[PDB]
Amino acid sequence: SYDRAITVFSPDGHLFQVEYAQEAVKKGSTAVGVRGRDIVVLGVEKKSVAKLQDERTVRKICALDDNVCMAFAGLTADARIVINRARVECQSHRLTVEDPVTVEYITRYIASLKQRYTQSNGRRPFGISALIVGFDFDGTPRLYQTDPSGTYHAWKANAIGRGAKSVREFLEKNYTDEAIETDDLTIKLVIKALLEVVQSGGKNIELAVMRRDQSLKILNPEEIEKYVAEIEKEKEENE
Amino acid sequence: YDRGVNTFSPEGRLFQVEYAIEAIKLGSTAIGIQTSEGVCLAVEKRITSPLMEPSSIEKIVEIDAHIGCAMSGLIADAKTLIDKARVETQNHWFTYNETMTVESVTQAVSNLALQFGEEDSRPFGVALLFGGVDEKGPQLFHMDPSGTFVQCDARAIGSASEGAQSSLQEVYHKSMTLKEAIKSSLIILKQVMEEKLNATNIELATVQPGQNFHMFTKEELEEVIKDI
Amino acid sequence: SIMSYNGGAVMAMKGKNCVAIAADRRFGIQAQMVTTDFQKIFPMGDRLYIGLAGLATDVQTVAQRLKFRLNLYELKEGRQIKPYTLMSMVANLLYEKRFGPYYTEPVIAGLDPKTFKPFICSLDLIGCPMVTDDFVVSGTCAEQMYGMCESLWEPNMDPDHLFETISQAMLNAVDRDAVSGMGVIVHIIEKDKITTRTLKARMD
Amino acid sequence: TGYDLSASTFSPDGRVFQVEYAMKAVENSSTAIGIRCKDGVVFGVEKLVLSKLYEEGSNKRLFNVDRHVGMAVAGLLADARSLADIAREEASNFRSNFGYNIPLKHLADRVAMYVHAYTLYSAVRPFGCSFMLGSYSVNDGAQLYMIDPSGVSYGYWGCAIGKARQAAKTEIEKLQMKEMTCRDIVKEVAKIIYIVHDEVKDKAFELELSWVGELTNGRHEIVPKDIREEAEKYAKESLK
Amino acid sequence: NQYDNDVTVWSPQGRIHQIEYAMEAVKQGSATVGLKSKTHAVLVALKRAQSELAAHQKKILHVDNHIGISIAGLTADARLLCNFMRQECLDSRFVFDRPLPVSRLVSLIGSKTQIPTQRYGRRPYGVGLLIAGYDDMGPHIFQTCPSANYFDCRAMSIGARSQSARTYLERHMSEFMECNLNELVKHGLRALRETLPAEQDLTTKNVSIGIVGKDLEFTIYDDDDVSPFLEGLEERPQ
Amino acid sequence: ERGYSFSLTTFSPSGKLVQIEYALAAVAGGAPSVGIKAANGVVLATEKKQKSILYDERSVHKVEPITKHIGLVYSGMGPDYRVLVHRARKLAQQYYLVYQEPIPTAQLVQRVASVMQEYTQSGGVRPFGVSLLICGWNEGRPYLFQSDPSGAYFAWKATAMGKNYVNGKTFLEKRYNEDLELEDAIHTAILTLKESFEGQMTEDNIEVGICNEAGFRRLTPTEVKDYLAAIA
Amino acid sequence: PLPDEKTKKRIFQIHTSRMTLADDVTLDDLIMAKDDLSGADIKAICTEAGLMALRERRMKVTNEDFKKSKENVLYKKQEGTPEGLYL
Amino acid sequence: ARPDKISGADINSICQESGMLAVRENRYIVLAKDFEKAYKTVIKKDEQEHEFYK
Amino acid sequence: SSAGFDRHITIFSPEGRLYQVEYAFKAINQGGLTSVAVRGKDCAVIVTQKKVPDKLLDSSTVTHLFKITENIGCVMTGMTADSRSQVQRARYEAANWKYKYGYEIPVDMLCKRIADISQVYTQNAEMRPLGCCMILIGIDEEQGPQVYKCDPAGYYCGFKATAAGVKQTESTSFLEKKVKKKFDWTFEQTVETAITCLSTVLSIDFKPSEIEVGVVTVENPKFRILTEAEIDAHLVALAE
Amino acid sequence: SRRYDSRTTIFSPEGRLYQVEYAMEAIGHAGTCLGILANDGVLLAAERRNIHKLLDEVFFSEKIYKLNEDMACSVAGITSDANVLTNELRLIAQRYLLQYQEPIPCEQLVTALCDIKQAYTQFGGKRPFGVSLLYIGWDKHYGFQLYQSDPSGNYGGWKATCIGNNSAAAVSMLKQDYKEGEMTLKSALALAIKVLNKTMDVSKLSAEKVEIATLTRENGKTVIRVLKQKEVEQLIKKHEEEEAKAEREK
Repeated sequence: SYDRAITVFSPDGHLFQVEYAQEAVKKGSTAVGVRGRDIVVLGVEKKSVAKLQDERTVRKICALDDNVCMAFAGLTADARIVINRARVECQSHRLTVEDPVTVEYITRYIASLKQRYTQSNGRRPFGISALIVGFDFDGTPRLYQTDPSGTYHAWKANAIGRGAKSVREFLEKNYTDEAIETDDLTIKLVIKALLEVVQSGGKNIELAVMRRDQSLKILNPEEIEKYVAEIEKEKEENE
Repeated sequence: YDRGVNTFSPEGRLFQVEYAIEAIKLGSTAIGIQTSEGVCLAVEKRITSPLMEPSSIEKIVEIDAHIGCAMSGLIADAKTLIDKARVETQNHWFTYNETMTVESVTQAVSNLALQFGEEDSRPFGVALLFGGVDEKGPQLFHMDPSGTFVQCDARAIGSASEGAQSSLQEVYHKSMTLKEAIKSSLIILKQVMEEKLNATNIELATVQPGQNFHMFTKEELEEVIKDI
Repeated sequence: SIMSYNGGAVMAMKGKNCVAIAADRRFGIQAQMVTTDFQKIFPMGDRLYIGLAGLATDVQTVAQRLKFRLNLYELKEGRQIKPYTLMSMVANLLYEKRFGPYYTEPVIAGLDPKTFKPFICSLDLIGCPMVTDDFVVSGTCAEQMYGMCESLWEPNMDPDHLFETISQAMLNAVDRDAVSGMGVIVHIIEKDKITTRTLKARMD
Repeated sequence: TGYDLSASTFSPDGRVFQVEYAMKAVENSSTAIGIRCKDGVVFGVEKLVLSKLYEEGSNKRLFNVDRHVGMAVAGLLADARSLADIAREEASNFRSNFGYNIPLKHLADRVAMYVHAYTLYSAVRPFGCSFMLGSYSVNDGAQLYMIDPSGVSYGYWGCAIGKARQAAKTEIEKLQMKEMTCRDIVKEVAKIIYIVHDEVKDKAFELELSWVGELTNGRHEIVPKDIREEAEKYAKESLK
Repeated sequence: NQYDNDVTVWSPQGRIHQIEYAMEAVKQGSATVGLKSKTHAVLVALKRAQSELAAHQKKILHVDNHIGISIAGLTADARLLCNFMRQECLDSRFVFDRPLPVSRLVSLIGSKTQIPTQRYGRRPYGVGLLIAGYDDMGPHIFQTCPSANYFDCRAMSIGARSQSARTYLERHMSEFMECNLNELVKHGLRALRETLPAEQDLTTKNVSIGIVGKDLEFTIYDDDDVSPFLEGLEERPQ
Repeated sequence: ERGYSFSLTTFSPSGKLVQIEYALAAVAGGAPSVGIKAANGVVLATEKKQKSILYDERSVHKVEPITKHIGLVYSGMGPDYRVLVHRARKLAQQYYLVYQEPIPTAQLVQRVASVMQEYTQSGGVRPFGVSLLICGWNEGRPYLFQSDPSGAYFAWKATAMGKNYVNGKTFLEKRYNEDLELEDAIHTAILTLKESFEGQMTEDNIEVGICNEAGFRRLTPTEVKDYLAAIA
Repeated sequence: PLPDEKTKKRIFQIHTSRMTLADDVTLDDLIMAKDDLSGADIKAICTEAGLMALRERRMKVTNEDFKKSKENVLYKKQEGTPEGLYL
Repeated sequence: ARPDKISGADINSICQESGMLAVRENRYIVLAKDFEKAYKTVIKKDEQEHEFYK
Repeated sequence: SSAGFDRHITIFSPEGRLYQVEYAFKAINQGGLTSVAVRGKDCAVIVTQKKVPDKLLDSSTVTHLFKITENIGCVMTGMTADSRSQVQRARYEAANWKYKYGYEIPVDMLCKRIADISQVYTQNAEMRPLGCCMILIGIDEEQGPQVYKCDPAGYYCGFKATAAGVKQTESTSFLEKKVKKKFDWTFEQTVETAITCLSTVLSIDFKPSEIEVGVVTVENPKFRILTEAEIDAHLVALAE
Repeated sequence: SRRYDSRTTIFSPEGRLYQVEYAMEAIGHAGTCLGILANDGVLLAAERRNIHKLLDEVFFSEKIYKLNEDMACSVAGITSDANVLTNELRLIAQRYLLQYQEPIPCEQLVTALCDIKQAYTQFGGKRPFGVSLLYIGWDKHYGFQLYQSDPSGNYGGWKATCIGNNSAAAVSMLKQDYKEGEMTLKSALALAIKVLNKTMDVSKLSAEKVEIATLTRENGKTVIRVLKQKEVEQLIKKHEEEEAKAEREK
């Protein structure tokens, strides 16, 4: 069939396609996300929408089970197969052990798959990073990100995509334990963190939450404008 | 000039294995020490930012009950060898009803340290440290991408390897005890790390015939660092 | 018998310019009915049908495979299918499973879409085609319908005498068999309009 | 450039360079000759001893394919052993299937089509081996075939393969195939195997001789080099 | 150097370079010396270590009840031809219910290591075997090569600066035939003491000695049953 | 053989398939041919010049039937022609086994086009250098189709391929027309093959086949010599 | 990196600090209408803005003509809009 | 006909070479073998595995 | 022209060429052989020659006249290994014609088979295109004798009198000067032209131990290689 | 053996897939297709590439492929590669009709295709597909739909769309002529013939060069209406009347 090693070691020790193909992560949409103690909140930004056309087909926060949310960066085409394979994997886990899918298990699935997808013959490695957030069984919320290397890695909050150093540098000024003592402080915390992100005109900000027992709720552009209202009024109070 | 992925050098050896050895040098460090009482072990997690949770990172996974491990370099390459090496230990136990010795594990991995090619892709980029106690006592082992497996009494790896070995033969002798060696590792770690040594940076791992198990919990390490 | 698991029959009688296909729909397991609304006559394109009888699983499954390849064939070429082509299609589809056979006996009845030439044919389970000029029958009961249609069939038939001929033949034929019954549906189709009537049969 | 690397590419002057490189790879190996008489086939291979290297009887370039067929290989050696195993297996197939002993013609075809079959792809390289095939049967007579690395198989009365090739086949036209008995032809080989490859290049050497024909009754074997020792008894007396 | 690429490409001089580079991988291994008498066969190796604290990497590995091999060069391929070596031993031990003679074992090594020297994308094996055993006709000392050309010698040596071992052995090959074991072994590792620089030992912790005999099964000694052999040697000259 | 299986046909920096363009140049280096549909059947004309007087014209035929009502000629290279000739020969007969019916030419050019386009992408081959003209008389209206090395398929009234196809194209723009008879297509076909021929055209040079609606019939050098007598 | 809404507004307003066209220029609808492209062509569309108005010799704006003249550059960037999804 | 097939061309003055092989004669009225031999040397053609489509 | 790897494998040039086949058309010219086939009225003649550069090479092995079946003969040019490897495929496909279709294969169809396999060698990009040139004769029902030629480009091909190889560019020019006339073809006319057409080429007028003549004639339709004595009868029969 | 390899799969050292860009540049040639915002209807537009007077016009569809009872698609680019994709795609739709006795919804038909094109981009050393085709149709859940394909395999749903490079100006014209829910199919067809008038360079919009395929939901017909030239010509004269009327402002 197709016998050729695409991804080989460079003489200075690096793999190229792993440590080069993160540029496709660097040139995609941004996505952030924090975890509250009770309700998590993640959201994609820099949507660059045509603003006269359809929007449900460009939805890039999805679910595997209701227990688990998605978020990713990079080119979405390669991410689709990772999502569907992850879903087929997390259903047979329900066919086995009768608890719902723990998030650390499914992150080891995407990470292990993406590793052996780098390792094998004649296969271009994936160019996506992704986030996997879900309040598990026994009510405990946590999050992980992926890597084209395939190294799952548990953060407290996110910055992936364009300017991950900008937002990831910004959330150190977030991490005061007051944030988040309230869930509205968590959501307006995410959107106020996406103020330093791209244009933030209330159009390209798509956020979604999960209240630890509920299915994930794609919020309409109704309270995003109100959180921009209390955020801008709070900046009016800042002087 | 991308030539044969399996081609020898003018010196000469395998080009891609020699390139694979340099991939260990940018990975994080680790310290193993063989004791007459057991095997202590050390690593550094290398926290990248205060964003990250520090305790989800694994550099020590424990293969059987009685055989420890330490990985290095690219971790996602190491996880495959971990999960399959566990299967080889269990297959030993279910054909044989006895514990697989610490030696034969690394034959059972290093026999496929070299399987790359096109028919029949790249070699692995990890340098493992195996510990454990079989009937032959506490053994401390070390394998490379080349499969050249050897016993090492007190092995360092990674970026710190040169200064850690070089400083480490000075402070080692034949009759080391355990709690001497445990605080004898963190001196080297706080010399070789760039962040301040505290409760979130490193993790120890010990395995003994009579102190087991005795795995790896927090707040032991708080007492361990404060003895400096 | 193995055909007598569900019972059932299909009759198709060529008339002058119109063709009538009739069948029963009782559905049951060897002694015991389950429902009456079961369908053994399938539309295949326009102004064309196929009857099916025998074991009900091969009726539904062979119906779905034939509908599959038929939709692919009328989506390969813009024309409708000619009925000879349908007959050899069913013959190949039965003959692919030569050794483990489908237990059905299909009856293809329909007008040629080029003209108003009628056409009827019936096939064995191995897949032997057979073209006749008067009638074809397929089911557990057969000697009854050969007893009727060799004494009520005339060569040149207006749709009234065709409908009443196939009505008497189906009613008196099925009411002598035991395992079938519970209603008789009659598709009388002509050049103008497709007409479906359900007779007033015995319920026992 | 670029026309010599792969085997499956013609060169613009119209020949294949990997085959031509395979021809002169055998050119560096030592001289091994052969000749047939009216009722037998005599082989001879000169072998190289510098100081110590090997015990007497190591890596003998005389092989034994069938009961009545033998090799005399020269060139690279490992691929010659591979051809020995394959020709061995082919004689096993003919022997198992058709019931009688393999003629030398079919064996030359079925081996030479493999040696040709490795010159059509860039999967493999062309072989670097050339070998003799001697045989005798009473319904057949003595045949002597010659296979080159290119795949050409044909028939000699006598041949020579090695460095000293032309000088070691210059003198064979002095001998007469038709009349001579092979028992003479043994020392009639050993005289010029001792004469060719003069001792300034390599200091010492050692001789093998293998002899199949009517006197051995179909079986191919090495002559006992000690027995009759006819070689050096003539060869030290052949310098003047 | 564009024809130095693969194992397929012949040279314009007639020397396939991948084989030569694999011979270079043979020379980079440590020294080992195998030499036979008429009644015994002895092969002696010299270990090296990575550092002081790491134990010395062993060379001589047990294979059958009479077949033993040394090694130099790569290690993983030595485990590969080791496992093939065991498996072809106990195949015929399983079928014919007799042990294998050595002289038909090594043709399976040549026909085993042949095919990865011809087809595309297959490297040769960096290998340094010094095979020793009994058939019924006595001892044998063979050697291999990555070009798969096996030599029946009376004594050889392969590894780093092993030519000095040879130039020791040629002036004693007339006396390496009759003598029994206790001086045969030290006649062995004198060649090892010529493979070293003349300012460091010749220690006990590194040399390993393997012997195969008639009333003596193949045995590996390691520093401590070696310690009775290293006693009583001559001093290195000035 | 090895599983190399990589497509040597890739995209350009402009976005042009390079091997298909070069294969169309190899079509342009081929022999000229023309084929005209006219109102009862389709006449295919080809132009076959033997390179010497030593040659035999009785052996190799260019008009090659596929069914008893379907003809097929080319403009390109013969050794790549005969392979997909035989592929069409086997390929029509599965349609005659499954459906038990004479295969439509429209279905032929779909399937042969699928073979050829599917062959432009597979493992390590050049594309075919052949441009076909496929005729036939199915269901009452005679058809004439043209394929190409790009795997495409057109539905021409009266086209020409090979050498000087812009010359024969403009010649068949005006002189070819609304409707003719079967003999009247032969006149203008022999004329447009007489556009770019040598100084003489005999029964051995041209070779002309027709499709009646009652069935195919490849013509003989008797009538091929009688019609061109009568220069066109 | 390619400019953002903050850089493009600071690019054009500062470029026009010396000279504007008919004054009155507001940069809110300029960066909002065309999304997106570098601040290169934003001077070019403004180059032809006062250039087409120069047929009136100084100052005027035709609503049907201005959006029609803007269509030329709008389509120029809208011919190559996708990549991708460059991402 | 025959010399026209092998013409290069190699047009104008090879026809003069056809006359310069008449001075090669040795013959009063140029023989047929003189002409044919002149054009066949230059220039050569190598056929036919490809153009045979004609 | 050139662009890319078109000078190396069988992919298209920008001008429409493909260079590997037009290198194969002069892969024949290393052989050094003239071979002429002439179709008479009721017969057909192959003429060849051989080169015997050694006195130790045989006369019995180097004959290029290979017999395919008992009604089909052939002769080979080009290089030797490709020529012989073509022959077992010819014999094997003739035998499978005998097993599958039950009657003896016409000489027409075997060249279509060999031409299509040579096409598959040409079509796929990673296999060498077999630079030999195939020449057949044979007998058909009511069609007289036939001659066919198969070049290594993949076309079956066969004419009244054809010759390809080394010297044949002038030999075809002689056969044009000899065929188109009012002469008929008797048997010794075809044989006496088959020598003299080649003797005009080489200008040697040599011994009858050099040319090998295979012939077929519908009195006894079996392929037949002439004995040297009757070859001498033809060769002095032409000398007036 | 590997030095003849063309490396169609690997990332290129600047950031992007090198081959998919040159894939999209071929879609940028030779294609023009679009669809309109339409209730109780949906339309497709097609530009005749070969408008010569010597074709047969007997196919009865030149750029519209009818792949179910309810759906269709519009080939752009290398046509016979789409003649692979419509055989594959039609077989996918028909096997879903086998497995469920119910008509295939359009979304999973789109993803079921794009996993194959994506499957050639991910691995193989293989020439990718060079067709970016559209989708129309009806479904049970969402009424009417439009979709978009890429050689990368990333799909988007539109309400007015862009094929190919000449249609970016059509996207500017569609945003400048935007509405929300007006069909009234004479308004949508007047807008579509307007867009093909001002975008395509040949003046006056000749009646042969364009092609419109509509889809009206009828219970339970769901008619895929491919309209002939006799109802194209009076639509062209309607738009020319609207241009003559609208130009009177100046």
